[PDB]
Amino acid sequence: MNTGHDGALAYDEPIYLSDGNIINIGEFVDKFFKKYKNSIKKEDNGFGWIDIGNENIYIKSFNKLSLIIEDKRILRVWRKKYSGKLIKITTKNRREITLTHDHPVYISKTGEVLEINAEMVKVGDYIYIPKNNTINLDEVIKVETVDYNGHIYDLTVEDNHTYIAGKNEGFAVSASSGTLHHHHHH
Repeated sequence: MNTGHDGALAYDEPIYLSDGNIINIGEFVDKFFKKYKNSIKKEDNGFGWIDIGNENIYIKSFNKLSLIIEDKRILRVWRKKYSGKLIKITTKNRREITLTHDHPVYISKTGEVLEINAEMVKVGDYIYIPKNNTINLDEVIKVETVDYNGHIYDLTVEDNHTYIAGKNEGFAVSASSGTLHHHHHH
């Protein structure tokens, strides 16, 4: 069990459906929490998740296995409350996102995809981003934060452990389920 890890996104990060709905992650989740009120499970750690694999809805995902853009369907979602400073890593293409400092994201190591914390991804690291069908690099330019005090939200995209989320068109980053890739089923 690490100190860092275990992320989430701000309420007003887009999530880019396979249909392009450009909806707030927090509204997306909360719709389910407001219909499936009965289905609001809490964790022992007092979190709050719901399965939405029953909506079957498709998100624009990507597959790490070839850095390809495909669909998937989400299986569960999460919500927590947060107040603090979130990292606002911009890139030249006016991308940006609103996430934790210990948030797993990807960078170039000179041609290799490597996996690091967002707080290390400054104006001297190349933060991996999606393109059309493909993956590209863009330069981190502006390095600052926001103050945020609302709620935060996360997923269960267990399927390839990768999703799109963020602002503009978004970032191809890690997804998970329980913890640093455990999967305890059968």
